[PDB]
Amino acid sequence: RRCDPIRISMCQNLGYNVTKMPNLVGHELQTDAELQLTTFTPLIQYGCSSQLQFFLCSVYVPMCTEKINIPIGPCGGMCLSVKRRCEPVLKEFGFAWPESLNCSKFPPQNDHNHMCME
Amino acid sequence: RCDPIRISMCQNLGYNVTKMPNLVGHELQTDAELQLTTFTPLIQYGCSSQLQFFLCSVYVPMCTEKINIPIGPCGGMCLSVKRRCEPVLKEFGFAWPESLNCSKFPPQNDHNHMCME
Amino acid sequence: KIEEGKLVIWINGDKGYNGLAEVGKKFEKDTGIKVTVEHPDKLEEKFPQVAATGDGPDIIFWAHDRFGGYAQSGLLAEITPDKAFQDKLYPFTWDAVRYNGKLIAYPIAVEALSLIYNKDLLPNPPKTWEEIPALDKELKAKGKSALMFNLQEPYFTWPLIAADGGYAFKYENGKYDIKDVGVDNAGAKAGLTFLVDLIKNKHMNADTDYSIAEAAFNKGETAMTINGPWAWSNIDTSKVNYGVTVLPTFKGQPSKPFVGVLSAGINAASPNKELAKEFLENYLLTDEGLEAVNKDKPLGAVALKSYEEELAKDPRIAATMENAQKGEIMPNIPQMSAFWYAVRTAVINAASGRQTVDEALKDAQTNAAAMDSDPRRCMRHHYVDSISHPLYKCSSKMVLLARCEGHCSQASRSEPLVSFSTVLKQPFRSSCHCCRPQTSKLKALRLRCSGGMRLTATYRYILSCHCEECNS
Amino acid sequence: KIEEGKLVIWINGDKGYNGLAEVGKKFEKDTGIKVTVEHPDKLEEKFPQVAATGDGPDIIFWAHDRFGGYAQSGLLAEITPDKAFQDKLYPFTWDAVRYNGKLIAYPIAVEALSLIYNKDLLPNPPKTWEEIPALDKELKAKGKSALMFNLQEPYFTWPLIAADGGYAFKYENGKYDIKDVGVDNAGAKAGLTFLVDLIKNKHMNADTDYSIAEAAFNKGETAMTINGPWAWSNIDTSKVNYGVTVLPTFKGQPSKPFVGVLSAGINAASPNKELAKEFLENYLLTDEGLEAVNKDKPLGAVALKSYEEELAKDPRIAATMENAQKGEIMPNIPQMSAFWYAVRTAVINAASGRQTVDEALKDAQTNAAASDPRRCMRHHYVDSISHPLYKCSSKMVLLARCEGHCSQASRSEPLVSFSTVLKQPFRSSCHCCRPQTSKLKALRLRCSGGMRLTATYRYILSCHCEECNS
Repeated sequence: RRCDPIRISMCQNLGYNVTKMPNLVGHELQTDAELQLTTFTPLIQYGCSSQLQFFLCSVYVPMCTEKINIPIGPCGGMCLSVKRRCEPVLKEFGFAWPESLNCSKFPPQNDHNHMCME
Repeated sequence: RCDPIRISMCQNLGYNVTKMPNLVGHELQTDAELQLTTFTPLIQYGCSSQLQFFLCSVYVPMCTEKINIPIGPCGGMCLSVKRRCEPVLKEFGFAWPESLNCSKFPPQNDHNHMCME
Repeated sequence: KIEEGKLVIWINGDKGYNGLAEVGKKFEKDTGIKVTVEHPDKLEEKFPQVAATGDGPDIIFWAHDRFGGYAQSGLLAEITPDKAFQDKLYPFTWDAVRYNGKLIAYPIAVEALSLIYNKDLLPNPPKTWEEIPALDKELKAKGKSALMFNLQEPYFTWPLIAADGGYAFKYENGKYDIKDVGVDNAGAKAGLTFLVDLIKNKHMNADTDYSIAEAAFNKGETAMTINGPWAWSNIDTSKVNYGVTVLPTFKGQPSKPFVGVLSAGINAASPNKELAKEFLENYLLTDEGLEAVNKDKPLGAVALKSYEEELAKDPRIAATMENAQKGEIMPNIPQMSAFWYAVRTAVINAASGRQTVDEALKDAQTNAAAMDSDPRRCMRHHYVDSISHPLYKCSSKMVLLARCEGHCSQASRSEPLVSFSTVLKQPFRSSCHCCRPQTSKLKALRLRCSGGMRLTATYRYILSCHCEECNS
Repeated sequence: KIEEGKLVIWINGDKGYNGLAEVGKKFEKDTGIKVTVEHPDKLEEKFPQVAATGDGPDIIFWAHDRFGGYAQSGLLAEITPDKAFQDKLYPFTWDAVRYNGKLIAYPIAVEALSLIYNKDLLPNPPKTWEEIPALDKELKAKGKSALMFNLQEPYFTWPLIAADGGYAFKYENGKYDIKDVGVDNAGAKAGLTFLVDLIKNKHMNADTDYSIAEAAFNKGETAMTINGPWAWSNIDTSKVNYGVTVLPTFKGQPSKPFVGVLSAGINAASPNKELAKEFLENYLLTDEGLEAVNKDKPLGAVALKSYEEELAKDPRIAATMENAQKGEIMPNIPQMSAFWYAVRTAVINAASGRQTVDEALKDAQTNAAASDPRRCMRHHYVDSISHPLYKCSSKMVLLARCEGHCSQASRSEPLVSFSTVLKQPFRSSCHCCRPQTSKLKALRLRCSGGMRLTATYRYILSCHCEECNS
């Protein structure tokens, strides 16, 4: 089976324009993902990390190719680089880093074995 | 200072400013456009690629706020256009007009004179 | 696994599900088509998943705000009620169930905040917000207060803000413009400023919540409050002689509470569209049908004019309908999620005095008001490619790559330089911006090539791109 | 000052203007709306000027290629013919009167090149281009030639070129894609190659023109030619028994001549749009209406199927329609101006043997581009030249500089490197606006307290987008 187009507005212009559900958080459709993604808009508009938007879009609406079965999300390298910058901003506005964006769940690096986006 | 180009076909060019009166004798741009549009068959035919620039350089010449005199085309351009377009005029019942006389324009963009190639 | 020749309806447990089955039995008693009503837990979570595969119910019952998301995925079917039937229901309820012009569900009920007041302490309620400050000082002499409600959540505080021309998103032509937010404008500005005045004038506490709001009114310690139909059951228990009326008018204009609309959509995967359509139109939406559901558990206000007029005899339901008609219908777009934290942040900061009114609303306009990114910019594009050496017959592996591409917004040029004697410079002084890597890191890959050696293949993985000069 | 409550129509003098007034009288004889048909000189020049101010006619008659220019200015109004009426005309004629989706005028007639053959010298004409070389050598024995026509102008030579898949601009969705020129592809490549073969095989002369083309066929010195309906009146006078038929098929495919379409559009300034609409639909476009116009002067082929089928009885008109249906509809865009000199340059150079077929068409592909306001173009400006250090009198001088955004997207693609030898990490591509051609200049400066030093600088003659690393 081939891949689908990205129906979400904020995650259209990225490095890719193709995605496959379900996503890495647990959403089965993109309409539900967008319902939860838009709550990150203050953190994006604030700009703790410049890569935040790409990181969020790589999770909630992950890259996919019809050459490979498994989807392509971000790495631990990206996650830790974003969490370092943005967790202090969340903590000061009364929020903690969510379980859904756990950097331990994602792989360490774009290995020969695994594969993810930096 | 100089004025902006109100003519439609001669807007997008190497320049965007002009000063009346022009080199043919027109005192206003409205009159220049009224006579420029008679060259539309020769443009549509496409005898010379530089034809439009040459016509726009005469009827609505380039001008600068740093110099008094206006800036028209050279004899080098005129002769290169006339060579190509006179045979097209002859076969459509026309000759090269006195208003576009290549002798009136200078030979090249010299130290003394100044014009667009 | 889909039902053909029978109906199966999903509705939440707190709704009158036994009452809907009464109508389901009447449909079986007439048509010879059995109707199975059922109430699963988290049906709004379930419905997208089951409908996407093709399974699920024929009809689905939920508030209208959620249906916009289902309609976008194409899980609901397009309904076709004639002009005659469209007149049966109120005009504003039809607007709540409309995605990109096409009608996607039938309205049923109408929920909205209403002004609940104490009849003993206050026989005649206030028509205006402006007179409440004056009313409170009179009740403070008696050891009471005028008005108390949940200031924390935006849902309860919004009616005052939206009165003078505030809005979440503009709904101009059966479509919600996401980049058209009205929290920063003078309408919303004046409402919140009046609300903040009440707080620092000691008519109201900034840190009042839903618990203290209800507890105050139930003990007769405040003359008024603001809450929906759901909280009537608690107020009945407190034995406070009470009445529900229209919300007060701020600066002449009416207060606009957010309006929920219990709706009933048909599934696209359902083969029983005709059967489902008649059940909703002919059987359910009638004075007999709605009474059957309302008797089990109350719907409150209803879309159908005929039965609503009968139910409006109870002044509480009539007050809910009047607040609904005047109120703002809640956006069904998913960008509404950002609205809640935005106003809740701005309200609490404006209430505590940590931030001013004008600053808080300007930050809400920035953080939760939709900018798109440009598709032709110089950005970092991603792709997959199988790496293999050209002159070596052996294996290969799938690897992720990243390349730069896009049109730089700077204009390239090349103006000629003047060279004098003893100063022979370049012929031209050019400028030109190319989309290129700003930051990159090394990569490598051992290649297990049988009948030879395992040699490594290196390439640079791009981390970021930027427009830089040609000569650099 | 527009006419209200009455009609006034403009149409060229060579058209059947008295015949159209007959239908104009019929509209007055039914409706009670007087219609004044008139034929001013250079009406296509007049129409933009008069319509721009608000004056002018209600209906306007001209070839469809010029309506694209009027439609861009917004001088023509949008017509609204129902599906029933759209079926009356041929489908391809509707495509000729369409600017940016909106229909701007009603089609009337159809002009297109057709194969004229000499019945005496050749009773049955050739269906294929490839057999002409063989036919010519048989006629050269009898002191004649097979085919002769105007090789100079592209209009006459294009049908052969466009046969195997050549085209000026691709017209896919009621719109001409300007950046989609089909002069360089293999379709146009093979046609011009076959044309050049005919020239150097002495079947045809490179320097043949319209004068020699007609003069040859009229005196019975050539068996065939290629020309429109306009030249029939002359051939009738020559008393050469002739016939007009379908154009020959190159490599199986049909030859695609440019098709003109006499069209009738409504002025935007007109308040009588509905009145004008009825006249064109109900009164004019009927077997009675078009016959009244055709009787005065012939339209040849027509868009309306009913009358066309009657006119097709004459095999000449039927041949024009067959060539028109198969033919390429002529672009109404003003970017078409560049196409004409491009192909006319490529054809003459390929015919004379001055340039090859592949090179000539590649240059035509490039030069046709020649219009965007942000493109890499040659800007002119003035600057006073003065010597650094040595204080000297300055002179005001013209310069030319390149500036603009190249339309190609710049990239930087990663390279795979095995050996530890000094390699580039990235293989990038990026186009910069730079000077293509320039010439040297000089300028003496009258420096008192020293000597007259000269200042050198290059005057730019043309710009073009080229690679960053070049």
